[PDB]
Amino acid sequence: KVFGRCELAAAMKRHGLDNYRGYSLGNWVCAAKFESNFNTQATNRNTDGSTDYGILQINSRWWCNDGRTPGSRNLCNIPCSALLSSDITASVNCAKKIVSDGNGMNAWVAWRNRCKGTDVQAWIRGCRL
Ligand SMILES: [Cl-]
Ligand code: NA
Ligand code: NA
Repeated sequence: KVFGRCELAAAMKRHGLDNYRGYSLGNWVCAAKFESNFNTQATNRNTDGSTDYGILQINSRWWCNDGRTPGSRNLCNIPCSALLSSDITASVNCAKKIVSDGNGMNAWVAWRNRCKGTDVQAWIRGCRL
C-alpha cells in the first residue's frame, strides 16, 4: 500500500507515535517519506547481507527474521514479511522498540540525514489530525 501523507500521519497518530520518546509526528512522517516513499512494500538490501523492510525500513540485522540474515537478531519477534502489510501495526510496534534502544531516531539513516534539524511540522501541514 502506498499511503498518502495525511493518511499515514493519521495512522501513525492512531498507533501512538506522536511524541513517542519525544519525537513529534512530523519526524515519523518525514522518516517514512525518505525511507520508503510511504510504500509498505518497500524492501532494500544492505551491504552486510541484511535487508530493510516496510514503511520505516526496519533492518533484519537486529529486528526481524527474514530467513537469510545469518547471525542476526529478531528483537521484534516477527517475520520481516509482517512489516510489509497494508496494516502498519507491526511496523509501528517494532519502531517503538527501535527508538527506545538509546539511539532515538538516529537509527534511521534517512531521518538523521534528511529530517533531523529541519521543520518537520511541515509534513503534517493541512492534515485533519
Ligand atoms: Cl532520543
Ligand atoms: Na534477523
Ligand atoms: Na502492503
